[PDB]
Amino acid sequence: DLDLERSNRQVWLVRLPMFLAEKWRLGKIRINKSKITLLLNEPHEYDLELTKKVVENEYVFTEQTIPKKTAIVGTVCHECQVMPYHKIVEQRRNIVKLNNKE
Amino acid sequence: FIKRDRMRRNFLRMREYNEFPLRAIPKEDLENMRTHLLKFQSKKKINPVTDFHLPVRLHRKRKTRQLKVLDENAKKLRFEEFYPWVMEDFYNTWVGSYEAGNSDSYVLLSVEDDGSFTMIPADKVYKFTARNKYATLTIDEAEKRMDK
Amino acid sequence: LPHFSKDDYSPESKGFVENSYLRGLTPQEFFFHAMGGREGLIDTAVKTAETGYIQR
Amino acid sequence: TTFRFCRDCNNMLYPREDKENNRLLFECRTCSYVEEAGSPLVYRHELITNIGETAGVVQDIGSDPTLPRSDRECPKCHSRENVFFQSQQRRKDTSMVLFFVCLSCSHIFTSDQKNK
Amino acid sequence: LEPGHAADQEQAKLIRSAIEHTTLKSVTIASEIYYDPDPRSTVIPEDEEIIQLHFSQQSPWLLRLELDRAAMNDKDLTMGQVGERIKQTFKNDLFVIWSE
Amino acid sequence: KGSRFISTLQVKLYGREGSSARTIKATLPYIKQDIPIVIIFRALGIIPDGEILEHICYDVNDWQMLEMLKPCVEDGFVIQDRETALDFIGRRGTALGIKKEKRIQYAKDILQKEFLPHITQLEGFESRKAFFLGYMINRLLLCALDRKDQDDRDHFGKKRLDLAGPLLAQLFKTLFKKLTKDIFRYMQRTVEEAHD
Amino acid sequence: SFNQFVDYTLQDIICEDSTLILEQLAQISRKYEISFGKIYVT
Amino acid sequence: SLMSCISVGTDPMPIITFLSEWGMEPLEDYVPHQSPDATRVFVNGVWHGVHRNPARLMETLRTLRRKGDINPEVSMIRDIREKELKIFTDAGRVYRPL
Amino acid sequence: DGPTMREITETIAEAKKKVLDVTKEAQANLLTAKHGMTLRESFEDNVVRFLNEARD
Amino acid sequence: EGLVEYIDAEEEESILIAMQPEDLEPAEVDPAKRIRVSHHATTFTHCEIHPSMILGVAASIIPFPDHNQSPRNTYQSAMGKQAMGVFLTN
Ligand SMILES: [Zn+2]
Ligand SMILES: [Zn+2]
Repeated sequence: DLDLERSNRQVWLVRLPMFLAEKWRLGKIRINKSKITLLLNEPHEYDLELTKKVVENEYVFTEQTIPKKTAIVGTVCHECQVMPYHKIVEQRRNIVKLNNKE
Repeated sequence: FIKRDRMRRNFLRMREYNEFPLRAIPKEDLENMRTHLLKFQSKKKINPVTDFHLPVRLHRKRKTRQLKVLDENAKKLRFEEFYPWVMEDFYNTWVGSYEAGNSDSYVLLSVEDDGSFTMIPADKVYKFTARNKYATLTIDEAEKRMDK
Repeated sequence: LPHFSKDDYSPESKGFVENSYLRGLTPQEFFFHAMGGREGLIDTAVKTAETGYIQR
Repeated sequence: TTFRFCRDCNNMLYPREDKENNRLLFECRTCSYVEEAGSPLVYRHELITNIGETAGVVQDIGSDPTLPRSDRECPKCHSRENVFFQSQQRRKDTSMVLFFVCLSCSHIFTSDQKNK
Repeated sequence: LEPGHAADQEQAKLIRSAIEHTTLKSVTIASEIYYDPDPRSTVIPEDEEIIQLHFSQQSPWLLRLELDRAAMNDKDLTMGQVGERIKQTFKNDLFVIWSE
Repeated sequence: KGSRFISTLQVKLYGREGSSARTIKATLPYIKQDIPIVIIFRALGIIPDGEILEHICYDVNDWQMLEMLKPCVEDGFVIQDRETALDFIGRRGTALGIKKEKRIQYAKDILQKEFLPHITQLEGFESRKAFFLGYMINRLLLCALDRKDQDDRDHFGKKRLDLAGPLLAQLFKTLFKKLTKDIFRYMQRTVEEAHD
Repeated sequence: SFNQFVDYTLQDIICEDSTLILEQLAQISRKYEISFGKIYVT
Repeated sequence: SLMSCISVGTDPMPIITFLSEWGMEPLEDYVPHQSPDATRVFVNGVWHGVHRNPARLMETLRTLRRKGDINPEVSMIRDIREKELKIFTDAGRVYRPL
Repeated sequence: DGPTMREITETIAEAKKKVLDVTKEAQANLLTAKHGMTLRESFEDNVVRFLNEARD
Repeated sequence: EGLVEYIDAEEEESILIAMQPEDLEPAEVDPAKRIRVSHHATTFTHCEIHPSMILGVAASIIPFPDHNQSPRNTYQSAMGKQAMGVFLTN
């Protein structure tokens, strides 16, 4: 009795640097053409990359010999990734490799 | 052409587009509902479960003081959920698997009924494979068959 | 040696020393002579091990 | 060689003796999908090697630091700068001919006078 | 060498082949496994010419192989002795016809 | 880091030159016998033959490696399911996991834990383990096909030097371990006998 | 080597076996745990 | 040799992490037919994915090592002919200055 | 003697020419190993024999 | 400043080390000088800091080692360990 809401919802999953990944544990898409651009919220402006325009046989579901309440969201329309402002990011990247322990 | 000592003093001498506002979806459902990523290796164009079959049912399938091996609980909890997720009818079959490589740092962009998005991370990822479509298997005769 | 381009069968590369002991060897040449000199030592050590045993 | 595979099953295709139509088919031993043979050849062993001799050439091979250089022309490209290396099949019986990489038309000519 | 046949360049070459192990694989270049619909007629053109030469119920497989001339022409031989050797090896069941 | 296992996976190209049975068996640790590798691809979760080769012979047009892969592939004809292979492997080495429901799960234990103590020792990365294995057998054919020299093991780059730091470490590693075990013994008896 | 080993590595070996746990039944049970912290060297 | 020194070993985590952020296509998603000319990436002899423009990647790395971003004892080798890029941070390698 | 040293250099140099020509001949697939050894096997023989000849 | 690099054995595989800097790096006679090779190659990446440094501790003390039959160098390196002298100032 698996539930299928639409299974056709489009999602653009993104790989992010930990600095971006950890900060999310808003967006303003200024799509330009294939010069894909992204307006981040306030701080930098990092665009999107065409990781793969078409991605298939991958789908989004949610779960709530015993099943559970399973619902299906949709399909990845386009796999994306952040395009890292960049000078500060590069400075941050150099800074990231300069940690230590106690 | 021999060694030297007196060059030191020379140094002294040398001297449109759609802005979609966002908001983290409330957390009570996140406690109750864990979301994962579904994937297929059917090589099919879509391979939708809509066309798979009906019905669809996806589910997994006196001692004294003692020195016990340890394990971090999430792995230990993951150690216990070793039952493979299986969807069936009551005939095509599908079985998922753990990848544990890209279920860590990802938040998806749910393009909901509204143009805006609720951003949802993925708890897990699973790799469902179409299996036994040709429906052949010799788990017991194999040991004998290998001698021919 | 890392000092040479690949595929160099010319004698100074494959290990021919052209200088003489009177006026010294170049490093590449000199290093080679170490290996050639060493090979005798190992062999001489072996001959002491083998010939002595055989003679017994 | 160059053996197709099944579809919706995707497995290597053994030959099947199509005597009635007097040809050769290819069967998927997993699922009964079968299609014909594309060529009258079935099996070649090729005891002596003539493949893979030109390994490594890419858009970036000539940008290698340690390879020795040369000065001959690339025939079609008429450019007299090239880079070269020894035969890539590290086998003792192999002869010591030389293979060169153009940088203008990237044409990869050998140094042979016997057979170009 | 033979006492009388000593210091004789050609005479030595006679013996040289006589003892030297000559494996068929030492001259073979490649081996081809084909299906031939007719035991007589062959899909490949180069095969059809020889057939009528030895001509003028059999398995529809075809085995063909290629050897090097110079390697043959080192220990110079003929395929005629090769074929009967192959024939007499197993039997006259393996119908074998060789190029000249 | 961690117990510094001495697991040395090996790959054996069975069958001599020319002679048939040019099949390749591996040797997983804590297993009675050797196992043809095509099982492992299935065991780690690669069912179709095409995927197996794609994990080894990275070039489609090249076929001699595929040619040498042909027999070992057919040696895997007898198994067409991962669990069947998995459970079968559990039989193959120290099958004392009497519960069959635990005997097959023993196979997943070895691959996750004892097999390749490097790239990972957690679960899920089974695909990554396959690729390294697939890469390993890619090299073996190359040397067997004489496109690469035999690996000189006297090359200095393949050598490491263990100074006083590491030498104390591993020596200290065991010494500390024995300290803990003893502390457990005293900790056991006091709980055992409600002593101070 | 020695300085590197003393500073960094020595803490590691403590970490991988810092804790050992012991449990005994009752008639609700009780359990005992011993854990290791930072290493200090005179 | 008088110039020789021995690598004390470092944590490889930054590099691998850094590698992902510069186009190292993760191995779990690698499709060799789809990227036939990939460059396999190793770290202490541990494959961690593939790449597609190693030349961009390589000199980017060395600059970081020369910038001191990567500890100089960390050895990294680009092997053009093998389509393989290797990186070492192991403890006990033998290295000399140049 | 200065003259003798110079004559030595000519002797060494002439050997290189012997080597150089043989090297290219191999690269043109020209050198023919006599029966019983490979091309590289035969190629090394003349190379080493020349250098030893040159020194002696 | 990134003017001198660290190189191990493996890294040496894919580099081209020139012997003496001004001897080779710039582009382009006493016979008693040892005869050397030229800088025909151009695509260098490293030059040896000083070639004499390839020796060890015992070896370095040998004057003009490049004017010796190589096993002799080994012998000196051996005895040099048992050379009576002054081992410490305390
Ligand atoms: Zn099929
Ligand atoms: Zn050209």
